[PDB]
Amino acid sequence: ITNLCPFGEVFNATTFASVYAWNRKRISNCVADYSVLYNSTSFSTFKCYGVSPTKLNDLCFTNVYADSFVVRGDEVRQIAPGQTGKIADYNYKLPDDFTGCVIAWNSNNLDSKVGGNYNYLYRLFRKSNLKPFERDISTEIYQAGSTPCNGVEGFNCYFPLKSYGFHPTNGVGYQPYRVVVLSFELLNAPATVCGPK
Amino acid sequence: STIEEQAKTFLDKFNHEAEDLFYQSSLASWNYNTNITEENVQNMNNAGDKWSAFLKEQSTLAQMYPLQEIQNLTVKLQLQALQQNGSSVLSEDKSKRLNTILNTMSTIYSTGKVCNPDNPQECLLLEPGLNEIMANSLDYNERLWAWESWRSEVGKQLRPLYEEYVVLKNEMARANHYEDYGDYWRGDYEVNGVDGYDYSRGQLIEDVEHTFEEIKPLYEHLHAYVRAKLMNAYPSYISPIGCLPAHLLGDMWGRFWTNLYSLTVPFGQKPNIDVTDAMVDQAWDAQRIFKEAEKFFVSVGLPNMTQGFWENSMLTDPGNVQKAVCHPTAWDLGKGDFRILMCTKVTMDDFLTAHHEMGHIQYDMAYAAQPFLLRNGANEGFHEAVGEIMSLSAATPKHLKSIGLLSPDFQEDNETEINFLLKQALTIVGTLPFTYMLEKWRWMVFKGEIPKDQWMKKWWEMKREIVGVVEPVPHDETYCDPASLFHVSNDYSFIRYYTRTLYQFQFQEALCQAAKHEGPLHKCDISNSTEAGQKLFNMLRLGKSEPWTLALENVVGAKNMNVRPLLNYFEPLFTWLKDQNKNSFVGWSTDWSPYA
Ligand SMILES: *[C@@H]1O[C@H](CO)[C@@H](O[C@@H]2O[C@H](CO)[C@@H](O)[C@H](O)[C@H]2NC(C)=O)[C@H](O)[C@H]1NC(C)=O
Ligand SMILES: *[C@@H]1O[C@H](CO)[C@@H](O)[C@H](O)[C@H]1NC(C)=O
Ligand SMILES: *[C@@H]1O[C@H](CO)[C@@H](O)[C@H](O)[C@H]1NC(C)=O
Ligand SMILES: *[C@@H]1O[C@H](CO)[C@@H](O)[C@H](O)[C@H]1NC(C)=O
Ligand SMILES: *[C@@H]1O[C@H](CO)[C@@H](O)[C@H](O)[C@H]1NC(C)=O
Ligand SMILES: *[C@@H]1O[C@H](CO)[C@@H](O)[C@H](O)[C@H]1NC(C)=O
Ligand SMILES: *[C@@H]1O[C@H](CO)[C@@H](O)[C@H](O)[C@H]1NC(C)=O
Ligand SMILES: [Cl-]
Ligand SMILES: [Cl-]
Ligand SMILES: [Zn+2]
Repeated sequence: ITNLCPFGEVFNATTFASVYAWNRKRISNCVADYSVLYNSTSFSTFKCYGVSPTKLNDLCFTNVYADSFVVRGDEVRQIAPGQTGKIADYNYKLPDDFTGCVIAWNSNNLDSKVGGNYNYLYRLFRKSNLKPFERDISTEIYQAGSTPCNGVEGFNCYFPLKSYGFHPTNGVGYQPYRVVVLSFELLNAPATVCGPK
Repeated sequence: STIEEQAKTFLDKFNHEAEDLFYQSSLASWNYNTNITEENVQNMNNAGDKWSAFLKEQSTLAQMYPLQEIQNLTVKLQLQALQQNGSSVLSEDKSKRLNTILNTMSTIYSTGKVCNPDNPQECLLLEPGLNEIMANSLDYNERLWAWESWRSEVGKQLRPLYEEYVVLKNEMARANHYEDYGDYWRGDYEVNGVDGYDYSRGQLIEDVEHTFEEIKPLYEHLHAYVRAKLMNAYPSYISPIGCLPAHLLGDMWGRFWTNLYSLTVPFGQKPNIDVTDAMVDQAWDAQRIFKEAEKFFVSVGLPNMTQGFWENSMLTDPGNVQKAVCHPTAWDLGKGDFRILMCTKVTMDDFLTAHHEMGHIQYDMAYAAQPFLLRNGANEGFHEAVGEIMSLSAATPKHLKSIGLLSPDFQEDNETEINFLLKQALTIVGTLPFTYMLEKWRWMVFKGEIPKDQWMKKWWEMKREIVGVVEPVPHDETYCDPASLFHVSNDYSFIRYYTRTLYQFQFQEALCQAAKHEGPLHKCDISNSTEAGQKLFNMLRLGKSEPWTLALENVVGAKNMNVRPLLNYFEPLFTWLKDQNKNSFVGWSTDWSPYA
């Protein structure tokens, strides 16, 4: 109604979450200004599906969900509907019917250091693809061979989480990108997230 | 659960773990080649050891997946490449000792300085101090000093290191089921398991020697013409039947006769095609040189250089603050990091060198989408050849007019073609015997056919016979003149530059045909021809996922190395040299020496 939506704490947080454990924050009962969210730079991307971004400043929604995580530059294309890859299949999955926006920007000045920043992780192996908006934070030994693993990281038995190596001299495709996925939902309840208008 | 699915999963873990370990090794190696300190040698060996140890444990694990149960070809190729048990079959002491020898020779080459007998505190490095002398001096004694003092003060230091370097390298190769280290290097051209395209390691020596016979006529007439023009510059020092003095060629070793143009121009009254004077007159710098080469690759459809390239590359000598390896090299560090290390001067030789090293980066960026184990050249010859097929067009007077290094009213006649073809032959044809003779010496040293006392005896017996070059001062076994060259003291293979030259004209014949060029091959400029760049890019993107024999046929139509495009390129100059040598002797005597 009168309060302001805390989009600052989502887009401009000090440290983001790994893609395999992606963070979700519910936005409700507030007024949102979508023209001021992030710093638009040469590399930032703003991809909306099923909703016009030039109009949602005049739109109202029941609730808004903001999913934030850090992903390699080459893999930012995977945060879309109908995509495959290690990120879309195992870490984060948008449904083929997605009605929202995907905002991403380069963060090589924040999430990369001279020795290499290995605090961001991603899932490399999984026995099945993720359902849309499913999250998997399980550390369990992946069984690639026919023999069981029983929690042992030996041979054909791999630890599922690998580490992103973020160096400042990496190529654009290997540089860290911060991504925020906005989901705008409409229910039988009255709307609570409107723009200034 | 199946062997193939276990291999795909195993390779997935390898690719994501080797990406960062290889990049850390490349970073530490870059901090040494640009900044030569003992501290940087420590970190280079550390990141290198952790990469070699990772390869050994992953190669051992890769052998537990039998290839006989892999229907997938690209997976079978990655496992096959990973199962080769590397340079870590030595003991810990011998591996750390071998790398110490390599590290010691590399520092000696790039930091070793000679001091003139007059001033004990005024010394000259090989770059820029002796390279400037060997390239711009016309005094016989000044060139004789720099040529000899470099091989006597620095070359003698490398002799005991190189002897132990041969012993350890053979042990590493013989532990790899190779007969010697020379056979190990020839394995880069080896192809097995492909019907109609298999190439053996011994087949390279046959094809190199057979193709070289078809090059001797063009070289012997170029040799006789240069020897005649050199007599007019060094009257009392050169014999019209003797070999050429090694210290009178364009550079320290005689690798390229490029700097001998000003002394061997056929028609000097015509506008000079050497753009070196024009580059200095227009106030060009190393930035402008690479930006122009960057613009040339874009004209054919290839991408700009990455933003990290312009920020992380070292395109000029850093000065006396930090000692660097000034030899022009290109770097594929991994994770999309591409750099070039070159102490660029404002000369045309460095202008074409920029096109050479950028050809590597352009080739690296092409197959970057391939899996990690397939991010390499089809063979070592392909890699050093990409930059040279661009230099063929970038050196033509037509392209030099468009960029503004020749006059806008320049003309193409009787005597500008011979001027251009002569310069191209000094660089391209001159290095063919120098390269073949140098690699054949190492092939025989590694094989054991040359004992340690005749090293310098057989080295100059082959210089006189094969290259037609004689030493100005007699050298005994205390000298190590092969090690005085970069590629020998820095553990690189040299036959890559022989196949490079023959490949670059087979490619140029196919690219000029795609550009619908009409006329001779030497007047072809593939500038602004996306059809030419596309035919080349379709081969660069494949990496080494396909054999070099098949990858070469898909572009030029030949399964093997060939000499016909090379001779066809220089045919207008070949008939002109045969007429200019009617009053000269074609050949050389292996007995004449400028000393007693
Ligand atoms: C051989 O191996 C590669 C690697 O698995 C195969 O490329 C795969 O192709 C399918 C569909 O094109 C994808 O689902 C896989 O994910 C691809 N690989 C990767 C790494 O994602 C190739 O198609 C295989 N098959 C044959 C017949 O060669
Ligand atoms: C986040 O910071 C950028 C600049 O760093 C700013 O433009 C943007 O408005 C901030 N986001 C919000 C929601 O205020
Ligand atoms: C927003 O982005 C541009 C590019 O980095 C820069 O000019 C500006 O300072 C940024 N603002 C802040 C507050 O980070
Ligand atoms: C070269 O390396 C030394 C340490 O070996 C370091 O102190 C110095 O800053 C380096 N030089 C440059 C230009 O980075
Ligand atoms: C490549 O970069 C140069 C920078 O000098 C620029 O002029 C050119 O437009 C770029 N090429 C493309 C295709 O963007
Ligand atoms: C120059 O042209 C004339 C005819 O105009 C020809 O006879 C002569 O051989 C040519 N010389 C060269 C070096 O091509
Ligand atoms: C190639 O194209 C560029 C711009 O597209 C132009 O400036 C240049 O003059 C052209 N060169 C030739 C030889 O046509
Ligand atoms: Cl996209
Ligand atoms: Cl992928
Ligand atoms: Zn080179």
